[PDB]
Amino acid sequence: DVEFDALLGSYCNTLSLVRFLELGLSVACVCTKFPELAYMNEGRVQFEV
Amino acid sequence: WLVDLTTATQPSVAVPRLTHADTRGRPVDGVLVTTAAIKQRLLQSFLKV
Amino acid sequence: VPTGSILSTIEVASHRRLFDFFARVRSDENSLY
Repeated sequence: DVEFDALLGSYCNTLSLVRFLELGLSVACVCTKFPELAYMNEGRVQFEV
Repeated sequence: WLVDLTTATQPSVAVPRLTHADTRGRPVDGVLVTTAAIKQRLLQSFLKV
Repeated sequence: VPTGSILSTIEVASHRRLFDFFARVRSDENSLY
């Protein structure tokens, strides 16, 4: 007597790694690295217009 | 209604120094984020550049 | 940018108290910067 329980496949989804400058809404803002903002509570952006 | 939506605003104060082009290279001045349901019925009956 | 237009600079004034962090219960009068 020969009986076997079989594993007929395994499927995995690949989590898509997307960066933020792909999107169309990067038109909408300016991204700049600003480390140390943990240190600083106060903020002001001043541009002379 | 779009051209009002599209143009009710004031251009910002900024010059990103790297601008989003359109591969012919006209610059992208807008974003226009939507829900996929509206986007669909909007793209088929209206806008296709 | 059309010629002229006086392209300017965007300055970020940001209060950084370091050594606030790190060690020391730094204590200041206020009206200090």
